[PDB]
Amino acid sequence: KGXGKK
Amino acid sequence: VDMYIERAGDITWEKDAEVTGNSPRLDVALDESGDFSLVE
Amino acid sequence: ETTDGVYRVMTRRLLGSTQVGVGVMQEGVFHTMWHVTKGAALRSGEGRLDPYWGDVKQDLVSYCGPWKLDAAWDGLSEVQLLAVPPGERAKNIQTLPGIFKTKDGDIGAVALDYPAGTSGSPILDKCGRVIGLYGNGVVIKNGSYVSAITQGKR
Repeated sequence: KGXGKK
Repeated sequence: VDMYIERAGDITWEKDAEVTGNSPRLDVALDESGDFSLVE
Repeated sequence: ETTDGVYRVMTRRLLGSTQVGVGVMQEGVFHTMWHVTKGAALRSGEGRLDPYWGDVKQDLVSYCGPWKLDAAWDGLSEVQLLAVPPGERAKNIQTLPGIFKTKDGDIGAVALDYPAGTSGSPILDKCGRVIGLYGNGVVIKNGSYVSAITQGKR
């Protein structure tokens, strides 16, 4: 997710 | 102003599509900010 | 342009032209995830698309009209993510969704990992219907990404 959740 | 959209394709099922990814079953919570989190 | 289909969401504010996400045009309405546009107006050529509905908790927004996508995963069959990655051609990825189990019911989820700017890519059933959008998810003990199949109400 790029790092994240988005 | 700032953001713009550009067409990228038709929305269609592809016969010969690559198949992949698993199918996990996950307990999650969704908070008021719209963020999913894994539940203990 | 308003033709049905999948669209990149771009911005020229940062360096170069940058893809912040993706969305679906259907029945004259543009559908994407809230975290892609934060509810801002959008340019489509020399025209403008104004927000019409949105909800941070669902992480969804529609432009020019109400949310039009109402197909749902059948709980059994494989689906296809029509991934539109930054700078790359649209590609169909077929997969069997897993499931997010919540206090308020179960939602389909797809365990596929793409760049952040792929947010809003549509997930499709074998009839070509959009059953939800990709990009609101979680990261598991593996470190890998799983996205809900996020669908609105029509």
